[PDB]
Amino acid sequence: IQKTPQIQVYSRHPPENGKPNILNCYVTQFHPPHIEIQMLKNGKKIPKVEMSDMSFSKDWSFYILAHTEFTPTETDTYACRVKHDSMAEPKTVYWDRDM
Amino acid sequence: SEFLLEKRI
Amino acid sequence: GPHSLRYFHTAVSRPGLGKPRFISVGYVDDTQFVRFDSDAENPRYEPRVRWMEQVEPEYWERNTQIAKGNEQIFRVNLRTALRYYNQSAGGSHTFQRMYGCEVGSDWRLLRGYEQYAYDGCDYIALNEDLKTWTAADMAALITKHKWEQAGDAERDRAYLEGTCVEWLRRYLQLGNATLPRTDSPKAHVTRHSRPEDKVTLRCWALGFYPADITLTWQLNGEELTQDMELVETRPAGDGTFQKWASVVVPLGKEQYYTCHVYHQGLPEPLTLRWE
Repeated sequence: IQKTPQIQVYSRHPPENGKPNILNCYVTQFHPPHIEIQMLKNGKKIPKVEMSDMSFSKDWSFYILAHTEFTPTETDTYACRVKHDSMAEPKTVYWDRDM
Repeated sequence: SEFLLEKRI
Repeated sequence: GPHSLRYFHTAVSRPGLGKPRFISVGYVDDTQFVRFDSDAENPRYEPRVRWMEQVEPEYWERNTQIAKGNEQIFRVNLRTALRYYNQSAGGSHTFQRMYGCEVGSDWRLLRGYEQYAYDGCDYIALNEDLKTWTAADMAALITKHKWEQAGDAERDRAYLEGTCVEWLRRYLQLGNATLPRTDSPKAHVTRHSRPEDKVTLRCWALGFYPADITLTWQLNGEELTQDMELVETRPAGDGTFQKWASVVVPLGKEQYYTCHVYHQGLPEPLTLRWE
């Protein structure tokens, strides 16, 4: 009985263009635990993405919070790709400073 | 601290 | 104020690829304080906060050998679950298990926990009295009985009522100058010029704790009957949380829509609007 990841990319502090911050990636409501989470920048990976340890909620649905330091400039787009056996099509959520 | 499970299903 | 101490075990079977992967993880409230992950060199119990670095080194040796025990015990619950649900190896099945104390406005157990899930579904559950059981199907019924005749809840009851509450009181002390205290949400309303003659009013709430909040939009004081986007409360990472709610309104008519935040840390319920 498989369940599907639910990604949500967002800054930690109000993203003032130019100032250092932390990007987040929040994959939830999935099953089983086995998942890959890599955060991106214009397409290429970030080499130190810190990840939260495999834990879950009351209803048993799993949870991970990957994070990383980023400085959001004019454009340079950020993102979160996610590999899972719940879907052979890797979901790709891109970052949006308004959301 | 945790404890050592003493039951098995 | 109310707190808790909660540990989450997760075991996944992986045939062909060697032995099952076990992972324990502790949590004081929503803050995570410890870990054990068999996916390791020579695994051992490690802190996950600068505050847990100050405990006696005997502490880690204990929880390392205890968790290695449980890890080996969860290999048995997995192969036993195979026999019950009449399944077969080769496949991947996982076990989850949340156990832990819950305290209120006093140092005395409010509710205790000890519950198992198998393949995304409840299996067995120690009830609130801490000496009876609940089984979800007939496979778990065979476990319930094994546990009922033996009296195996006497061991959980003894830990949860006792040792557990003593240690939460210990950890809330150790980590008193960091652990999120109840904190009030900071709220504002951005607007976003959405395609075709109508602006998107989005409503924000940032830097709060605990995660339990209510955001709602109202038109002219009363319940909304258009639609609104509503993303689930999400971890900032610094210990506080973030939610937004967004309704789409026509240009010029933005003054008739007010956001409505509701949080325990707010003494009076908040009502925002554009500008």
